[PDB]
Amino acid sequence: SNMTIRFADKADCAAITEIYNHAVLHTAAIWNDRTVDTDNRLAWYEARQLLGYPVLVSEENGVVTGYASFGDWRSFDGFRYTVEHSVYVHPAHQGKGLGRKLLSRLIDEARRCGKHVMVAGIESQNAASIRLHHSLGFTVTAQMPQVGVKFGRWLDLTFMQLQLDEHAAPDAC
Amino acid sequence: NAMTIRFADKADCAAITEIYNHAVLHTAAIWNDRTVDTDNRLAWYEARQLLGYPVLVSEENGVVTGYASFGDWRSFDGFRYTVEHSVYVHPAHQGKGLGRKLLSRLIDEARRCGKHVMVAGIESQNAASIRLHHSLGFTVTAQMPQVGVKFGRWLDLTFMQLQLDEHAAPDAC
Ligand SMILES: CC(=O)SCCNC(=O)CCNC(=O)[C@H](O)C(C)(C)COP(=O)(O)OP(=O)(O)OC[C@H]1O[C@@H](n2cnc3c(N)ncnc32)[C@H](O)[C@@H]1OP(=O)(O)O
Ligand SMILES: CC(=O)SCCNC(=O)CCNC(=O)[C@H](O)C(C)(C)COP(=O)(O)OP(=O)(O)OC[C@H]1O[C@@H](n2cnc3c(N)ncnc32)[C@H](O)[C@@H]1OP(=O)(O)O
Ligand SMILES: [Cl-]
Ligand SMILES: [Cl-]
Ligand SMILES: [Cl-]
Ligand SMILES: [Cl-]
Repeated sequence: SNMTIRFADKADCAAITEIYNHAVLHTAAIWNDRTVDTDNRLAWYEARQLLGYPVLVSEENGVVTGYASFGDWRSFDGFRYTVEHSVYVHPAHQGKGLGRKLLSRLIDEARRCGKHVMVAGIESQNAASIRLHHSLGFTVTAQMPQVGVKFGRWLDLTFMQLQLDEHAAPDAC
Repeated sequence: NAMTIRFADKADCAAITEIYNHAVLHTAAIWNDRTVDTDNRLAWYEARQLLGYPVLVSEENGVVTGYASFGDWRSFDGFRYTVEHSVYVHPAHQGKGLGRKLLSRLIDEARRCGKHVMVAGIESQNAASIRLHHSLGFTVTAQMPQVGVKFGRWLDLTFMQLQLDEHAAPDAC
């Protein structure tokens, strides 16, 4: 059968690491300059599993073409219904609808996990990501000039968010 | 003469601790429910000092009446010119201009640390903190609904920021 969106396995972690490292080296999407090893992303993957948070891959005849996941925006208790997510498509497979397929599914999984808000931290010149999010119902709630640096230049940050329900705020426990 | 702003001493950490915990128990300024001990804030103070970051206190005839500090907004490399600060005035010493004196002084230290931007994470009902920041030239750059929860209600987040220089590009690696 053919492309699939599925939950990642531990064995996907090397493909994930390669995509992650490419984004570190070649995009303004990750505001760090540290490439990592397979075990780093394995530990990341496992921490997500422990919280029951999805790590998703897109695949075509058995090869990983992209990934998506979310985690807590911040570790403090008051943020426990807000997640910050990310989507990375292998550079050779970008512009083919995989980002929308991954994010669409991630939204479903966020609703399943009981989350209230998804937060996208997008570098302001990333028109593809801003459009991707717009098309899945996200709205711009921040525009923060010169709060990042990479490649020797200031970066601007756009926050976009999607509120997943209109429920009342939960109790303490 | 009766009142000063100064750098904090290790001996101020007990006073800082109780102001911090009061804010934990009774405000939406800290989106958590964990109170801390003196050693905890001691370590926090000492960690700020390793990075060359200020802890400041306001005092009146010897009594600590308020404190302010900043740290890295995020730990990733790309944020190394951006700090996130906080200011807390003792519950018995508010509305007397201490907030502004502390913040104004903290601004000077942020510049001395060569920072480009200060980010304030303010819960949107905190009119006092909003006014204070506006009075020192911060501008609102985010309005993010329902990203927190405390006290049975959704919390909304206002980001305000102040750009500290006009450098065209980062100037310190
Ligand atoms: C919160 C987020 O994680 S921010 C960081 C996102 N990741 C990155 O920036 C890393 C590098 N980029 C990528 O991996 C991908 O290109 C992504 C995730 C941004 C998008 O994934 P793709 O598979 O390329 O996106 P997809 O093909 O589904 O297209 C998404 C939208 O972008 C639009 N688009 C594509 N290129 C551009 C462009 N250059 N300018 C404007 N819009 C564009 C498409 O028309 C499409 O619009 P639609 O959804 O309204 O039809
Ligand atoms: C990024 C920030 O750290 S966000 C978190 C800030 N800290 C907290 O919220 C913790 C609890 N609150 C506090 O500690 C204090 O109320 C602070 C730090 C917000 C303000 O400290 P104060 O010493 O009261 O501030 P100060 O006397 O300088 O007054 C600041 C402004 O708020 C106004 N103000 C004071 N109290 C109130 C109030 N209850 N409601 C509305 N406005 C108020 C003052 O008029 C002044 O405004 P102006 O310049 O327009 O006249
Ligand atoms: Cl929008
Ligand atoms: Cl609903
Ligand atoms: Cl109390
Ligand atoms: Cl209360």
